[PDB]
Amino acid sequence: PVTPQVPLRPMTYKAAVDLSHFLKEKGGLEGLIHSQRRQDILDLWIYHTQGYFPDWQNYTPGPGVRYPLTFGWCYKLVPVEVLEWRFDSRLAFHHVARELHPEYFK
Amino acid sequence: TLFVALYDYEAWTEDDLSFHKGEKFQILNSSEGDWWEARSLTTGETGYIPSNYVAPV
Repeated sequence: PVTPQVPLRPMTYKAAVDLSHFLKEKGGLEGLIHSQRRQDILDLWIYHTQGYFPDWQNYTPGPGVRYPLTFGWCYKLVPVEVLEWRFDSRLAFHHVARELHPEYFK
Repeated sequence: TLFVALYDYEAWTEDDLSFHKGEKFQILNSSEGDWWEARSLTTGETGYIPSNYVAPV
């Protein structure tokens, strides 16, 4: 990653959706095993290249499937704990993480 | 008040403007912070660009 740093900007619903689809199309994230280290690396890359501050990619606690806190991010983490990144367009319409774990929005 | 690209920039999302070093821009908006709405004088296409990637002429 040797391209000069772009300015900061907020992750919006729209940016999160566009970003989800961009990564789905580029491919590589779907069916990738999740380490916290891998998550952090992805966040830093997106931060360096796109300027989104790396505080948007938080998921719901285990066990089972892990749901994104940022509405519009269409990736969740799927067991088999061993997690994989998995695209789900439903997350752009239903804010699952706010449903299952409302305690992160107060 | 016209600007020129100093680096290449490949955009990921359609709201952003991809450009090459040595491309020219009309700045349409500078009020919303450090990402500027600009128009490529080479393609005419509008979009957002990182302000630190351009410099006055």
